Amino acid sequence: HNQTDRTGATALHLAAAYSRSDAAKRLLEASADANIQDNMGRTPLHAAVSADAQGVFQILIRNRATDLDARMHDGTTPLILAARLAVEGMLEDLINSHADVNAVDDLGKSALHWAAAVNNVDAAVVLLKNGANKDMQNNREETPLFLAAREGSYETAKVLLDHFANRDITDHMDRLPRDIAQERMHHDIVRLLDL
Amino acid sequence: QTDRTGATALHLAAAYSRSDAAKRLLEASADANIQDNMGRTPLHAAVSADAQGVFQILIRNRATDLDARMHDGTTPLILAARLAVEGMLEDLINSHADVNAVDDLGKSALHWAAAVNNVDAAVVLLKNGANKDMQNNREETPLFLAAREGSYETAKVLLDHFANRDITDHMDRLPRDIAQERMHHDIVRLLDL
Repeated sequence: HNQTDRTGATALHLAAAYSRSDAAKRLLEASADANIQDNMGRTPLHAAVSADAQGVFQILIRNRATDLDARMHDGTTPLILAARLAVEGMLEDLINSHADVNAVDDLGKSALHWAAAVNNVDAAVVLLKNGANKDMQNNREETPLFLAAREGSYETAKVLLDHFANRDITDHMDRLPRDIAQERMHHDIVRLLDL
Repeated sequence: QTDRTGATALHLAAAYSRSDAAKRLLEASADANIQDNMGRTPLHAAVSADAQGVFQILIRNRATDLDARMHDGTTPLILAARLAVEGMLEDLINSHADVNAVDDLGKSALHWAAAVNNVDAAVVLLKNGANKDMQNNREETPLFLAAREGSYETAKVLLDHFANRDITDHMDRLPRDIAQERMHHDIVRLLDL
C-alpha cells in the first residue's frame, strides 16, 4: 500500500508513471501518503512530471497534502523538473497552485536557472511573470543569464535581457556572461550582449 | 448552480452528503468557494449538514478556502465549534485552518466553544495555539462567556490553561461577577479554587 518496489516506487508512484488517474484517486482517498520518496527521492508528483502524466499530475496538485516543493536527493523540485523537461502546462499549473518560484536545488539553481540552461523560453517567461528572481546566483555565483550564455541559449538570454537581468554579475571566477559565451564560442550571444 | 438559496450543485452535494457528486464536480473544476445567499461555501454547508464524506473531499481539495467567511464572519472552524460536530474541528485545524480567526463580533472558535460548553473543542483549540485570553468586541474572554453561560466543563478547561480570570468585559465585569449575577454557583466555586 505504502509498500515499495525495488526502485522505492509505491503504487502511487506507479499510477503517476503509468497515467492511472483512477488508481491515483482511490489511493489518495484511502489516505495513501502523497509524499513518499523513491530511491532517488522522487515523490509521485516528480514521477507524474517526468512521465508527462497530465491526469495524475492534476489529481496530485489538487490534493492539499501533496508537497508541491518536494525535493529529490539532489534538491530537484517538481517545478525545476518541469522547467528542465519542458513538458507542456505543468510548470504554469504548479506556479498557479503556489509552488515556490524561487526554490533552488542543492547547487543553488532555481527553476529559472534551469529554464535558461535548457533554453526553455516559455518557462522563463512564465517564471519571470510570477516573481522569479532574475538575478539569483547559484552556488557557483552563476545567474540564469550566465547559464544561458554558457549553454548558447539565445532565446532565453534575450528574454532575460528584455527583463533587464544584470549582465555584469560574474561567476565565482569573475567571468561575465559575455566571457563564458566567448570561451564557449557562442558569438551570437556575445553580439546580443553587446547591443 | 446557482439556485434560489444561491446553492450551486456543490452546495447541494454537501447538504445531502453526496460524495460521488462532490468528487465529480471538483474534478470538472467547479469553484469550491462560491458563496450562497448567506455567504456559505460548500464547506460551511458540509459542516452544517455534518456531511463527513463531502467534508473530507472538500478539505482535501487544495483550492478550498478553509477560512471562508459567511456574511456574519462565521468560518468553518467557528461553525464546527458552535455545532459540536464530531471530528471536523480537529480535521480543519490539522489542515491548517486559522485557529485564531474571529467572526464579525470578534468571537474566535474558542469563544464559541466556551459559550456552548463544547469542552472537547476548547481542548483541541488550546492545544493548537488558540489565544486563551482573546477579547471580542464586547471585551469578553472565552472564560467570561463560559461563566455567563454556566459552561462548567469548559470554564475548568480554560482555568486549567491559566486563562486570565481578571480580564473584564466592556462594563468591567469579572467572569466571577457575571456567574454570580446568573447564579451559576458551580462556576463561582470553581473560580474561588
